[PDB]
Amino acid sequence: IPDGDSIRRETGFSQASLLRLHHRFRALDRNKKGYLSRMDLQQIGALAVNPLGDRIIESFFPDGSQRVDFPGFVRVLAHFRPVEDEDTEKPEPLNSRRNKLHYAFQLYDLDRDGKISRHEMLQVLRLMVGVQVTEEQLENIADRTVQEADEDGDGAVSFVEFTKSLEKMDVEQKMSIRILK
Amino acid sequence: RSINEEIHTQFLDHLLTGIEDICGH
Ligand SMILES: [Y+3]
Ligand SMILES: [Y+3]
Repeated sequence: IPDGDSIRRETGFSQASLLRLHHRFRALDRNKKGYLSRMDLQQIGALAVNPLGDRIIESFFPDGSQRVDFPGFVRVLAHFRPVEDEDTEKPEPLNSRRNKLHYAFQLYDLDRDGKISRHEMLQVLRLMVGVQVTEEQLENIADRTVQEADEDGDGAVSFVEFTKSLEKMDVEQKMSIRILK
Repeated sequence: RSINEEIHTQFLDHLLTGIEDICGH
């Protein structure tokens, strides 16, 4: 029996959904003060080994906050809420393609300047490259990568050129929380 | 299968996983 009224409203989560969440959020909460800290979330072992774990972690904290209210915890997970036919049949749900892309985009563009520099791409790359790759091959890839996606030649990737680069991508699905269903 | 598609694929993949792990199994 939480504030899951206007919450189930902003995230479009089904009753039992927020329940499995609140329950899950309850488990993540250690000292139990109705909030989470990088501390609490970093306890998720699997996430730690996740090359994006830290960026995912930080995404749960706005501008400078250091704690996540339950509604904030869900505000994020809401982006990965599976899309229902009713969602597409009204305010834009946090799980729309546009918002899923924005979320992913915000993980590349750390300085939140609106564009993905060659460096911001290079950092993401060094995170996901099994075989030891020369810092040069990377610069080359990060380069080519931004190069290919860069349309207005400003050297960086705007959200639109980002969106554009994924038009043939099944983003909806590649970003929908399976388990929840 | 452009370079982007590949990078982003792995990215969204590592992303979803982390998220699902935040939700727990
Ligand atoms: Y940037
Ligand atoms: Y650009």
